[PDB]
Amino acid sequence: GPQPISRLEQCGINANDVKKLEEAGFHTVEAVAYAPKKELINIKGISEAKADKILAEAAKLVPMGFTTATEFHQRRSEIIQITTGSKELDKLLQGGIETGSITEMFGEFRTGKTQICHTLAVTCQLPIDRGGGEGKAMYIDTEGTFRPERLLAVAERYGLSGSDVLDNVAYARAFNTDHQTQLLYQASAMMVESRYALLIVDSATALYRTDYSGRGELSARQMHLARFLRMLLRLADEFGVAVVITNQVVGGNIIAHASTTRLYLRKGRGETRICKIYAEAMFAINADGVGD
Amino acid sequence: GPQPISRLEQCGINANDVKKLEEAGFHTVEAVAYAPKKELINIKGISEAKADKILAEAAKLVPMGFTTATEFHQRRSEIIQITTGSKELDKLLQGGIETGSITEMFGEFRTGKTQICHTLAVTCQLPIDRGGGEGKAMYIDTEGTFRPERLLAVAERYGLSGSDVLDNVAYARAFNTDHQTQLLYQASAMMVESRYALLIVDSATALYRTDYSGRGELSARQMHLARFLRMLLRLADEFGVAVVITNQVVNIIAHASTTRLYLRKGRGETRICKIYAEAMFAINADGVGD
Amino acid sequence: GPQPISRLEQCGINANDVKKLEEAGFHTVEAVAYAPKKELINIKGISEAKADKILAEAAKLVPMGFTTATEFHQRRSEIIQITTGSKELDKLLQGGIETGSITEMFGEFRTGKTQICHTLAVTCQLPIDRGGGEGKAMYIDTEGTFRPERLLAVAERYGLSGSDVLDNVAYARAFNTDHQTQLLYQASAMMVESRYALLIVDSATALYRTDYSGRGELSARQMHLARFLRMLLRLADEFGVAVVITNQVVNIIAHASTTRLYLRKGRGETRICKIYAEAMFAINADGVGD
Amino acid sequence: GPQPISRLEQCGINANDVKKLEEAGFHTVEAVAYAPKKELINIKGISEAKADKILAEAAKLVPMGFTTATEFHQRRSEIIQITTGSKELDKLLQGGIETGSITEMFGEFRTGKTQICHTLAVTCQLPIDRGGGEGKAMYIDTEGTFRPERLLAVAERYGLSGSDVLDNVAYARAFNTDHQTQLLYQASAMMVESRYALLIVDSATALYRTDYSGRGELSARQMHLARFLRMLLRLADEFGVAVVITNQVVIIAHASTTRLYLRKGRGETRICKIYAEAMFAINADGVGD
Amino acid sequence: GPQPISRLEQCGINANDVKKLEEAGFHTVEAVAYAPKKELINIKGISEAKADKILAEAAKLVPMGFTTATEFHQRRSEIIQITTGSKELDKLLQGGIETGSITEMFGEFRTGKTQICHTLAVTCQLPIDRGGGEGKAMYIDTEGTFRPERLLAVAERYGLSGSDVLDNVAYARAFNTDHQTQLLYQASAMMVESRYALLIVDSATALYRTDYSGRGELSARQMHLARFLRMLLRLADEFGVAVVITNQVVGGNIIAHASTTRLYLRKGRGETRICKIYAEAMFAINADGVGD
Amino acid sequence: GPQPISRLEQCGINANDVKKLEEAGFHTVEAVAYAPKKELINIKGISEAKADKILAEAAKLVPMGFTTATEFHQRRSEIIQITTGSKELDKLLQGGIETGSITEMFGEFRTGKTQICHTLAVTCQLPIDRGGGEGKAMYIDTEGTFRPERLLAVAERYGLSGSDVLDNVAYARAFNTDHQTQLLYQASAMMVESRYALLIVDSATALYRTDYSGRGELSARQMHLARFLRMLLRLADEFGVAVVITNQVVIGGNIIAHASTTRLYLRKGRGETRICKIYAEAMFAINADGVGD
Ligand SMILES: Nc1ncnc2c1ncn2[C@@H]1O[C@H](COP(=O)(O)OP(=O)(O)O)[C@@H](O)[C@H]1O
Ligand SMILES: Nc1ncnc2c1ncn2[C@@H]1O[C@H](COP(=O)(O)OP(=O)(O)O)[C@@H](O)[C@H]1O
Ligand SMILES: Nc1ncnc2c1ncn2[C@@H]1O[C@H](COP(=O)(O)OP(=O)(O)O)[C@@H](O)[C@H]1O
Ligand SMILES: Nc1ncnc2c1ncn2[C@@H]1O[C@H](COP(=O)(O)OP(=O)(O)O)[C@@H](O)[C@H]1O
Ligand SMILES: Nc1ncnc2c1ncn2[C@@H]1O[C@H](COP(=O)(O)OP(=O)(O)O)[C@@H](O)[C@H]1O
Ligand SMILES: Nc1ncnc2c1ncn2[C@@H]1O[C@H](COP(=O)(O)OP(=O)(O)O)[C@@H](O)[C@H]1O
Ligand SMILES: [Mg+2]
Ligand SMILES: [Mg+2]
Ligand SMILES: [Mg+2]
Ligand SMILES: [Mg+2]
Ligand SMILES: [Mg+2]
Ligand SMILES: [Mg+2]
Repeated sequence: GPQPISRLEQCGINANDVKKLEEAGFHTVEAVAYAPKKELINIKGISEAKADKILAEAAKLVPMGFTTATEFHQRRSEIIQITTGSKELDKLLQGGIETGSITEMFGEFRTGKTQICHTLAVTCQLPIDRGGGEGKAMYIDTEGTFRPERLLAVAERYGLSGSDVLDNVAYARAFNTDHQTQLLYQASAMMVESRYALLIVDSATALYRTDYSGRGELSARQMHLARFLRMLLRLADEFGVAVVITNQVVGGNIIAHASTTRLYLRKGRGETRICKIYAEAMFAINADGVGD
Repeated sequence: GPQPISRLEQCGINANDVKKLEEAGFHTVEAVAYAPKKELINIKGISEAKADKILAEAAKLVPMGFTTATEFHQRRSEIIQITTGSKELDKLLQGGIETGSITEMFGEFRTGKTQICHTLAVTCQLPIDRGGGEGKAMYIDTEGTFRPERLLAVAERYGLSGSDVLDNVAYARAFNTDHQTQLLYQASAMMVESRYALLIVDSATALYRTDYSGRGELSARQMHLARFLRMLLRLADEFGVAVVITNQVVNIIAHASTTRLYLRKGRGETRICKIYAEAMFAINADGVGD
Repeated sequence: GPQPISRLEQCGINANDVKKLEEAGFHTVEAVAYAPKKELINIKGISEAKADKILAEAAKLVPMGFTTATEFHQRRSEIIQITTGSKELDKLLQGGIETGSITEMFGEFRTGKTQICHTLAVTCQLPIDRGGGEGKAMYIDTEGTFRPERLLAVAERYGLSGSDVLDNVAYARAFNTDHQTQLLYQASAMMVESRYALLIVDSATALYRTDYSGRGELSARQMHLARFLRMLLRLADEFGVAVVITNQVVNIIAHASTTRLYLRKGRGETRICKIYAEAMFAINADGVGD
Repeated sequence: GPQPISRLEQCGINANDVKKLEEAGFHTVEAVAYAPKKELINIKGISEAKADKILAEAAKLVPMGFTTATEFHQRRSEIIQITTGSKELDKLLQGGIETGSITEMFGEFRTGKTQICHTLAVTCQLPIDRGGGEGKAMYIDTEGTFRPERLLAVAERYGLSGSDVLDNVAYARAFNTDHQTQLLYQASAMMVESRYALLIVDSATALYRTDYSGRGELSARQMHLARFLRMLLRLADEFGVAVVITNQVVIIAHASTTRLYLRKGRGETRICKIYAEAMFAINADGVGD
Repeated sequence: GPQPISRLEQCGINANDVKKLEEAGFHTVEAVAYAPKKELINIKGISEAKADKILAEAAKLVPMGFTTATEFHQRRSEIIQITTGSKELDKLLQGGIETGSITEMFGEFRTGKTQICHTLAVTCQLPIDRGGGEGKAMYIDTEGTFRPERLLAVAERYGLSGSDVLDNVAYARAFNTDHQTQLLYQASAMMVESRYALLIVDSATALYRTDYSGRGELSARQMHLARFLRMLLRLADEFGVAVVITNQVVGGNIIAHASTTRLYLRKGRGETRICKIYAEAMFAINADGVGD
Repeated sequence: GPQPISRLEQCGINANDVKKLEEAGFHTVEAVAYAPKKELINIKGISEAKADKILAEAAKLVPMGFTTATEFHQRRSEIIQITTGSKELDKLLQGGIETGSITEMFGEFRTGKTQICHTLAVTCQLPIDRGGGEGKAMYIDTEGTFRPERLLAVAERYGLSGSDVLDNVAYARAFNTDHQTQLLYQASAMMVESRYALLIVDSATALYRTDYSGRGELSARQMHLARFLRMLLRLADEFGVAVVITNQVVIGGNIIAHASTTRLYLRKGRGETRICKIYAEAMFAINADGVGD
C-alpha cells in the first residue's frame, strides 16, 4: 500500500536530504505529494530548486490527477470495514468501523466508549473473512485506562492466541497536549514498517482540558486541536487506518467537521447501552468485550 | 532510582539553571519530560532556546515513544499491592492498594477511613513478601486526627520495631488550602532522596470546604483542587507510589480516582466496605485485621 | 513560644503594614504563615507584592515542611495536660483536659458544666508538677453566670493566694453574636505578652439561639459559628491554649472538636461524665471534688 | 519659561512667520528648540532653510549643551513644592506636589481626589513663604465636578480675599477628546502673559472611556493619550508649572513622576498610598486637618 | 439661548450638509462644537475638509476657550432651580431640582416617584419669581403611568389654567430601547424650537430590564444605557433643561458618574414618604400633588 | 382598523417576508413598529438592510413621536369601559373594566371570579350606549371551568339571542404553558380578522403551578410568565382590547404586579354577599342569571 520515501531518491542526495523530510513529519512519498509547497519550504536545508525537484519527483510516483467515478467507486469498495463484536452494531454501521475515516465516540461517564475501544483493538487482528483487517492496533491513551488483561478475555472468545495478540498492539500513554503530536510522528514511521488497522486515540480531549484552564488560552487550544485533527485526516489517507477518537461530552464543534462518523453513547433505564449515529442498536458489555 | 534531575546537566544546561527548574517543581527528569513546553516557558529565566534544549535532552534519558502491549503487561505485573489487613478478606482489591494510582476513600464520619490509613502507613514499610512496599510512608494530615500512638500499637502486631516505624513516617499537617499544594512541591524533592511507597492525604477537601466558604468562589475551588489532583497523578507515576485520599460524604473531581472505596456503618463494630463487592473488616485496638 | 508579629518587619513597612495586619487579627508570625493569600490580599492596603513578601518572610521564621513522627511524638508529648480537679475524672481523660484541643462539654442545665469551668479556671494557675500550666484563664461568659466568689473559695482549697488568683483570670461578658467574634481577635492580641493556658467560652451557643428568630437565617448562623470554632482551632493550635466549649443541650460544632464530656446527671448529687466511660466526682462549695 | 516666541523675531525671521508658527502650538522659543526638525517641517509655509535658521536662532537663545551635576542639583533645589494640607502632613512628599512633573492620582469613587485638586487650586496662590506657588492655577474639568463655592470656602480657611482667589483660577470644561488638546494649546498660549503654577485635569481618562466606546479603537485611544501626556510633559518642562492628573480606577506609567493612590479609609479619615501612608480628612473647608 | 444650525451657513451648503447634521442628531451649533471630529466623519456625505470647515465655524460661533472662575461662578448663579411643591423638599434641595443636571430617583414601589415627577411637570411651567422656569415638560413614559387628570388637579391646586398646562406638557410613550434614543433625537428639535425646562424619563431602566433578559446581553445593555445617559447629559448641557430620571430599585453602579443628584425614596411607615439626598426630609402625597 | 401588516408590502418588502413576519408573531405594522431591532434581526431570514427597511416603512405609517398632553387626554376619554353587572351600584372602577389595560383578579376559591368572567364575556357584546364593548371576547380556560350554559343564562338575562352570544366567544382551553403563548400568537391574527373587545384568562398561573413543580426551575417559570405578561401588554395596548387575568390566592407584589395596572381582590364574605376591594369596597352577589342582584 503505502510507499516509503526511500523510493524518492533520484539525485536527491540520500541520507542528507531524506531525513530532513523524515524529522519534518513526512515518512511516505505520498505524504510529501499531499503536502503543500510552503510545508517543504519552511523545512531548513531545502532550497526552492530542491523542494521543486522533490515535489516533481513525488508527483511522478503517485497519481494526483483526475479519475472517473467508476474507478473511485471500486476504490471506495473493498474497504476493510472492521467489525466491532456486536451483531446489532455491525448491522448499524454496515460492517463496523470503516478505514480511512475518523470515527468519534461520545458519552457521559462509564458509557463503554473506552470498553468498546478494547474489543476493537483485538478484532482488528482477525482475518478479512471474519471481520477485521488482520493488522495491528496502535492504542493511544491519555487518561490512563489501558488494561491488557481485558484483551486476554476478549481474544479468548475469538479463538486467537493470547500471546500473539498483545505483540501486535502498541501503547503510547500520552502525557501532554504536545506529546500527542510527536506520537503521530513516531506513528507514521511505524505505519510504514508493518500493516496497521487502528489508531485509537482514547480520550483525545482529556489532555487539552487539564492544561488549558486559562480563559485566554481557548484560541491556542483550538488551533492545537485543529493541527492534531488535521494530522489524523492525512495519516488515515496514505495508510488506510480506521482512526477512532474517544471524546467526553460533559455535540458539534471544531472536532466535528474533521470527523466522518459519530457514535454518541449513553446508558438506558432498560436493557442498557444503546448507540446513535448522531439510528439505534443494541449492545452490552460482558466479560469478553461487547456482546448482544 | 527514578533518575534525579542532577543527571541532566551538560555544557549548555548551565547547572545554575537546574536549581531554577528545581524551584519550579520539577525535581525529576521524568517530570520535565512529562512537562509540556508551555510550563517550561512560564518559568522565569528560561528562554525558548533553553527550554528546547532541556526538553530535547530529557527526551533521550527516558522512554517517551511507543512500546508493545506485552511489555506493558509485565510492567503491570510489578505492582506492590500494599496489604491492608481485614478489608482484603477474599482480596476485594486483588492483592491490596494499587500502587502508582490514587485510591480515593469515602464515609460519613467515625467510619474508619482515617484508621486504616494508620494501618496502611505501617504495612507499606513491611517486606514485600509479607505484603509491604519496602519503603517508608508519608502522611499529610488535614484535620488534625493524626495519632502517632496508633502507629506503635499496630506496629507490635506485625513485630516491626517501634522505633523504626515513627522515623519512617513523614508527617506534615496542612493548615491551608495552598499549603497542601506546596507540600507536594516539597514532596517531589523528598521522594528522590529515599524510597516512598505510600502517600496519604487525611482529607483532600477539609480545608477546601472550610477555607473556600464563600458563595461566589465555587469555581475557584474547582481548578485549585484540580491542580492538587493533577500533581498527585504526576507524583503517582514517576515514582510508583501509592496515593490514598479520604473524603467526607454528607475538569471534575471524579476523573482522577483510578479506584474508589466507599465505607458504611454496619451493626455495631461490623464495619462495611464497598467499591463504586463488600467485605467484613473491623477496627481492633491493634490495627484493622480481625 | 509564639513569635510576635513585629519580628516580621524587614523592609515590611513598619506601623503601616504590620499595623494593617494587626487589625486583621494576625498578631503573630504563626498566624500569617497559617493564613492563605486570600485574606492577606483581602485586607485593604496590601498589594500582591506586599502579600507575597510578608508570606515569604513569615515562612522563613516558622517551620512548614515535613517532620518525622519521632519529632511529632515528642512534640505531642510534654503537653501541658491541664488537670480537672477530680482524680477519678483525671485518669479517665488520662490527665484531664489537654491543650491544643477544643474540649467541648454538654448537659441539660445545672449539670456542673459551669461548675467545673470555675474549678478548671482556678487550676490553670497551678505549676506543672501538680496540674495546670501556670497560666491565666480567659473566661468568656455569654449567659451571665461567672461568680468570682467561687474562685476565691476554691483558691483556699488548693492553698493558693486569694488575691492573685482573680488578678490572673480575664472576663469578657459577650452580648452580641458579633461581639463574640471580635473578642477572639482581642484575645489573640493580649495572648502574646502573657503565658495563657485556658480559654473557657462557657455558653458558646446559648448566645446564638437568642438571635435565632425565624427559619430564614439557619444557613447564616451555621457559617458564623463555623468560623467561630475555626478561629478557636486556629488560636489553640499556635498558642497552645486549652480551649473549652460549654454547650447546652435540650460540619458544625461536631468536626472541629477533639474531646467531648457529656454530663448526663446521676443520683441528684452523684454527678457523672461521658466521653461520648463514667467518672465519679462530687460538687461542693470549694470547686468540685477529687 | 519667561522666554517668549516674540524675541525670536529678527531681520530674516519675517515676524509674520512667528505668527504663522504660533498656531502650531509653539509660543516660547524653548518649545521650538525642544522640537525636532520634523515638528517644524510639517508646518505649512516653512521652508527647509527657514526651519534651519529658526532652530539655529533658538539654539543661540536657549542653551541645550551639557551642564555640571552641581548646577543641576542647585536648579532642582529651586522646586516650589506646592502644599496640600493633610497629605503632606508628616512630610510624605517632602514639601508637596513638585513643579515640572506630572503627579498622577487614582481612586475608586468618592475617594477625595477632586476635593484635594480644589484645595491645591487655592493653595498654589499662597505666597511661597507659606507654602504656595505665587501663581494662578488652571482647571480643566471633564466630568463637570467643578464648584467655585468650595474654592471660596477653602480660601476663607487660609485667609485670602475671595475675589482675587477666584479670578486667578482659569476654568475650561472639555467635552471632546480633541478639545483637551486644543485646551492645552490655548494653555501654552496663555501661560506666557501671566505666571501660572498649577495645571489641574479633573479626569484625563474620563473622556477616553466614553468617547471611544468600542469597535476596537484601543490603539487610537492609546496614542491619543500618549500625545496628550507628551504635550503635558512638554508644557510642564518648558513652563515649570506643576501638572496634576487624576484617573478613575475600575501610557500613564512612564510620565507620572510621582504617583498617588487614594482609597477609602474610616469615616472622614482616608488613607493615601504612594504607589508611604497618611491620614487626609476631607473637611467642609478643605483637606488640612 | 441655544443657537440653531441654520446659522452655520458660510459656504456650508444648506439642504445638503446642514440637513445631514440634522438627521445625524445634531440640531444646534453648540451640539456640533461639543462633538468630536469622528462624530462628523462617520456621517455619510461629509468629507474631512467639510468637517474641518463645520468645526471651525462652530468654534468661532460659540466659545470653547478658557474662562475665569468668577465668570463661571456668576454662571452657576441664575440657575433656574425649579421648585417641587414641598417646602421640606424645597429646603432640602436648596431650591429644588437644578437645570443642567440629571436628578436620579430610587424607590421600591408605590414610593411616590411618578407622583413627584407629575408635580415637577406641572410646576416647571410656573414663572421664575415663584418656583419653576416657565418652560415645557416632556414626560417620557416607558411603563404607562401618565395620568393627565392628576396634572389637572395639581394645576388647579397651583392656580394655573388647566388648558395651558396640558398644552405645554409633551408625551412620548417609549416602547423599545432604541425608541428612547430616537425620542431624544426628536426632543432636540423641540429643544431648539421652544423654551423647555423638564425632560422626565420616568422608568428609564424598565425597558432595559424587560427586553434584555438574556444573560449574554449585559454588555450590550450597559453600552446602550451608557450612550443614553451621555445623550441626556449632552442635551442638558446644550439646552439647560432639568433632566429627571426615575429608576426601580428592586444601591449604586455605572450610571451615577453621569448622574449629579439622587433622591432615594422610602415608604416611611409613620407619616410616610421620607426621602434622602443619598440628609432627610418628609413629604406627603395628597389628592393634589405633594404637600407637607 | 389597527393597521393590518398586509399593507406594509411595498416593492422592496418581498411579501413572502410578510408571511415570515406573520409567522414570527407580528400581525400588524403597529406590532413591528413597537418591536425592537434586536428581535427583528433574530427572525431567521431577515437581513440587516431588510430589517432597516421594514422598520423605516413601519415608522412612517404609525405615529411614534411626541404628542401634546391634550391629545393624550382626548385619546384617554374614549375607553370602552365594559360593564360588569351587579357592581353597577357604587362604581369602584368608574364604569367597569378598563379597555386596553389588564385588570388582574384574585380570590381564594368558590369566590366567583370565574362567574363574573362569564358576565364580562357576555357584556363585551353589548352596544356602547348600554355599557358594552361592541365586540367579541376570548375565553382562555386553564382549569376546565368554562360553561356555555351560564353564558346562555346571562345572555337571556340581558335579553341577547343565544346564537349571537355563542358565535362570538373564542374558547380555547390550555393544556400547557407554551400553549398559552401559541394561543396568543394565534389570537394576534384573530384580532385583525374581526373586532375583539375582551380577552379573558381563566387562570394565568394554573398551568405554571402544575407543570413546573420542581425547586429547580423557579426562575424559568418566572421569565416564562414575564414573557406571557409582556405579550399580553403588547396585544392589549396594540389592539385596544380589555384583558382580565384571574389568579389563585393561597399574594401581593411580584412579577405580575408591575404588568397589571389594576387589581380586584375578592373575599368570600357573608355568604351570598361577596365583597370586592381593589388593592374601596363593593358588595355583589352571584345569582343563577349571572351577577346582577
Ligand atoms: N468484565 C466486565 N464485565 C461486565 N461489565 C464490565 C466489565 N468491565 C467493565 N464493565 C462495565 O463497563 C463500563 C466501562 O466503562 P468505561 O468505558 O471504562 O468508562 P469511560 O467511558 O468513562 O472510560 C464500566 O462501567 C463497567 O461497569
Ligand atoms: N481501640 C479501639 N477499639 C475499638 N475501636 C476503635 C479504637 N480506636 C478507634 N476506634 C474506632 O475507629 C474509628 C476511627 O474513626 P476515624 O476514621 O478517625 O474518623 P474520621 O473518619 O472522622 O477521621 C472510630 O469511630 C472508633 O470508633
Ligand atoms: N455551695 C454549694 N453547695 C451545694 N450545692 C451547690 C453549691 N454550688 C453549686 N451547687 C450545685 O451545683 C449546681 C450548679 O449549676 P451549674 O451546673 O453551674 O449550672 P449550668 O448548667 O449553667 O452549668 C446547682 O444545681 C447546685 O445545686
Ligand atoms: N462639606 C463636606 N464635609 C465633609 N465631607 C465632604 C464635604 N464635601 C465633600 N465631602 C466628601 O468629599 C468627597 C468628594 O468626592 P470626590 O473626590 O468629588 O469624588 P470623585 O473622586 O468621584 O470626584 C465625598 O465623598 C464627600 O464625602
Ligand atoms: N389622589 C391621591 N391622594 C393620595 N395619595 C395618592 C393619590 N394618588 C396616588 N396616591 C399615592 O401615591 C402613590 C404613587 O405611587 P407611584 O409613585 O405612582 O408608584 P411607582 O413608584 O411604582 O410609579 C401611590 O402609592 C398612592 O398610594
Ligand atoms: N345559581 C347560583 N346560586 C348561588 N351561587 C352560585 C350559583 N351559580 C354559581 N354560584 C357560585 O359561584 C361560584 C363560582 O366559583 P368559580 O369562580 O367558578 O370558582 P373558581 O374561582 O375556582 O373558578 C361557586 O362557588 C358557586 O357557589
Ligand atoms: Mg470508556
Ligand atoms: Mg472515621
Ligand atoms: Mg455547672
Ligand atoms: Mg472622590
Ligand atoms: Mg412612582
Ligand atoms: Mg371561584
